[PDB]
Amino acid sequence: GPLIFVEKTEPVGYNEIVNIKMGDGTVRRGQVLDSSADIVVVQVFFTGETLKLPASVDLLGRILSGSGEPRDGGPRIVPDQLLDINGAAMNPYARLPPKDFIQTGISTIDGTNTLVRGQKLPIFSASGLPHNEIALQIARQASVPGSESAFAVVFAAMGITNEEAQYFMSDFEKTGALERAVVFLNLADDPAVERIVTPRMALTAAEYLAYEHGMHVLVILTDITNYAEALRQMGAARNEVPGRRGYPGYMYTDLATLYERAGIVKGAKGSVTQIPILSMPGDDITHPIPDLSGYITEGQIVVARELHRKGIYPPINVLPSLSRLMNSGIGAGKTREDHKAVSDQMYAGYAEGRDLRGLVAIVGKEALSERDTKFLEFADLFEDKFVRQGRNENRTIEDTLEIGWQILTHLPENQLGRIDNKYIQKYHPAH
Amino acid sequence: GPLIFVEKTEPVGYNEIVNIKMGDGTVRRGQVLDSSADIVVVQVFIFTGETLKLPASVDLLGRILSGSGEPRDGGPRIVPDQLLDINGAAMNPYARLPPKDFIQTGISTIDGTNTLVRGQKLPIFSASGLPHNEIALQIARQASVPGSESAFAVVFAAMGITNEEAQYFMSDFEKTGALERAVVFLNLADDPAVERIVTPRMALTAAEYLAYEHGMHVLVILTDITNYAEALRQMGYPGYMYTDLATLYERAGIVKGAKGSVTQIPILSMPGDDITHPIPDLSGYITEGQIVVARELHRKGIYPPINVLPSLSRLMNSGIGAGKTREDHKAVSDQMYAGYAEGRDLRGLVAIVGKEALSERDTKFLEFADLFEDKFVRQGRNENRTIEDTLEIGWQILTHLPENQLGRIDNKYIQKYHPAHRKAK
Repeated sequence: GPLIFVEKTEPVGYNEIVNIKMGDGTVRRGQVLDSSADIVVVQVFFTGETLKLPASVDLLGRILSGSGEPRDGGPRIVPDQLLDINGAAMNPYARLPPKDFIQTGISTIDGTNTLVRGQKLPIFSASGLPHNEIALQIARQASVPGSESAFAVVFAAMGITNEEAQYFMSDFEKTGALERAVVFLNLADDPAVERIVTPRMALTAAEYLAYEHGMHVLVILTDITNYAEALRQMGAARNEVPGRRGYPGYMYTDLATLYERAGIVKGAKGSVTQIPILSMPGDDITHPIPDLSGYITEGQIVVARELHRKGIYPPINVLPSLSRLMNSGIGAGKTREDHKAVSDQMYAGYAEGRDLRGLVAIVGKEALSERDTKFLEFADLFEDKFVRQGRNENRTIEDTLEIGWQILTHLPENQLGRIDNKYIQKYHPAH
Repeated sequence: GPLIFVEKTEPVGYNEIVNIKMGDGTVRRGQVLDSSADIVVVQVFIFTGETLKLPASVDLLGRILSGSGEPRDGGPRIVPDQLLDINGAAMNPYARLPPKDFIQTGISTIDGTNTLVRGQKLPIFSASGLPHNEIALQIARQASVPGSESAFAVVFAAMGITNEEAQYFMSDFEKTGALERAVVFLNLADDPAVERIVTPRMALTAAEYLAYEHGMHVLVILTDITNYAEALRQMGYPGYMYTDLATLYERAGIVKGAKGSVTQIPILSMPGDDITHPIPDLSGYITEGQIVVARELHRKGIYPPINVLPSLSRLMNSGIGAGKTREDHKAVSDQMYAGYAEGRDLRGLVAIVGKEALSERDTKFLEFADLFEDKFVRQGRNENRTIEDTLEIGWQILTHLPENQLGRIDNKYIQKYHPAHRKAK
């Protein structure tokens, strides 16, 4: 059945039968699938012990490898608890829906596609686009305004270059973001099995901090596509083809062992939220991977080459973007009462303005009506002032709504069909 | 600068500065970018040219034409009621009205959970080696507007296809009678690239004519926008592409008078090899949701392999309920969605703790996900399900869940429609 991860203490052969002492004290029998120098991947039905996260609140402030070993020149973590990493430890999750606001500081998320505590909200991108910049910005900026619970970030990078690792380390250290974060960095040339354990070490640390320490924890995982590229060559998957005889059953459910691990935790003081990065694979023909669409259930944030080529950062197109749980994190007592109306109106005006870019190409700028011209112009204002923000610019939701209201003044007040008159009088810059 | 298509009536040269006559007697100025023997491509910013025109008639219905509108079915050239500028500028048929009311595709994973509405643009988002063209043809055969006083038509446009694909599409339309209510435009890979980029314009112009001048609900199916983008590239992708795409996606909606409409289903298929075919940003087309074709379901032998969880229709609520589908539609959709999401997360949990470690309640949701895939998602290639059929399959599989776990369904609908409570009439 399940895949588990084991401390290596001697060479093992493929399909070798082993006995494993679990974190809970019980014993399983299983078969070896693959190994690195220090880790064995075992499929459960030599005696070893499971690979463990050294769990402590002092994980915060540390930069570690995919297997949890120091990368920051500091001493190894002193454990409060030693936890199995596959998801079986703690049974932390409540049967409660995600809710309440996480302020990322980025208007195209907070404003129009709000991230909620306990949600999984992927960044959907492609090669050459600045998804890692967005991920690092959220790591530096995120908070839970008004919460009685402490906030932490777990940032996990998979298959990255030495240059990228050095950059991420420097960024966490210089900004002071490191103080509230645990960072796991897996390099391209680190063992494939270490890459596979990376998101499990990260999620286990997040669950520990959320459940045992009552924290709201935000987990940023980049790039799930790179995780999958290592998966698809590990163990029983090696040179097997998806949808064909010989392809192992566990390959169909592996991604779900990652995306199941999010939500409000028992007690409802804490939560685990995921922002996985999914880069569109450009090599489906030569490197088939597990379907990534399972990770996309609660919405997505879409990174658009059009906006990148216009020189806009962050190049997020709000129109194909969605948060499914947005309504659970906004409004009076969370953000502000006018949030939903303003988001609705900006979305509608921007979609109209973008269609009108097509109409301009069809009939010519001077053939466009006065009213249409205002919506055309609104789409430019939306991109130039609302979408566009600095790499270092952390906007409160109040800042975001204020920019929204300012650009909305470009539209005729009588064209604001999605904003009730109560909000126009209370919030419109002209009133 | 944007592209405008001009009838070749006099010889032109590259970079030649020209005027183009618009439908109202005005002219726009541009520069010749490229040309085939019969079609000039002008970038808008002396020869005065005429716009390229569609020969428009109700007799378009039942015909198979090339990307340029020439016959491909051995029949006579179209005898026009009128000659319509295909660039979209001589006639603005669209009303300032939101899309509304139901289009039945006969496919449960569309009608049930992510309903298509009249005037919407709802892309099929897919990838190399997936059966998006099977899904496209099945919608072309099955689609309808139940109860509408307006007649229904289909416009099917294919771009950069093989001879083998072309013969298959033609044969399918002819054999099923699907052709009789359709205008079919087929552009082959080897046809001039200029005809490939004219193809969706010819298609959208025919749809606007039928919708507006004949009071019809028209469904336009376009396959594959990635091949369209490749033709722009052959003429990364050109910077003007994003605006150019907008000239296609702007052309949808309810028409003036509200007795007709143009609905689009474009196929957006991600390339299988970005070295030779880079991944285009076609996200401009995705503003009202998408239907996601997924590898997991395909690998498992399920057709149509549509994953409802990442799929969306943003306008679904405008096409469902009493007098459109049935009063319980939103409730059943919400519940199936929630139940399937939970069952799929529980497949993850099984792969963490083992199947026998799952609770009895969790096991019911796990089983529900299998029932959803096997009974609801899976349907025959030629199986045309009414919305009632789709909802009743929904109710049947929902009985597998504990009744007190149906949190998204109003008690009034449980009492009226749940198989354990419903009374025989």
